[PDB]
Amino acid sequence: VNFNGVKITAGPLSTAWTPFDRKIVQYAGEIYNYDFPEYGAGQPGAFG
Amino acid sequence: AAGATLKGKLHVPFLLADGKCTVPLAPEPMITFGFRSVSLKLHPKNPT
Repeated sequence: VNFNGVKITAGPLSTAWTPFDRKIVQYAGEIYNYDFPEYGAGQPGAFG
Repeated sequence: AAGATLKGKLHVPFLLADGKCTVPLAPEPMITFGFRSVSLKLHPKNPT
């Protein structure tokens, strides 16, 4: 970014962390880390 | 009364007789085999 002759550059390496696990489920604005099965491995009585 | 205990009997209807009645059939179980072991995934519609 540039304001009045300055040039500012931020990052990287903000500890490389995330809460968001590899598998995410979204419902009613709420987010959950569920191990959802792939398209064609879903069993009855389970999410999918 | 005290004049005369002129007594008699009358029948109770609506007795308790046999008959056939219709009972639910539970949701089908998923029987995953295994070496000298059965595994059962169960998903009851009602207390079974």
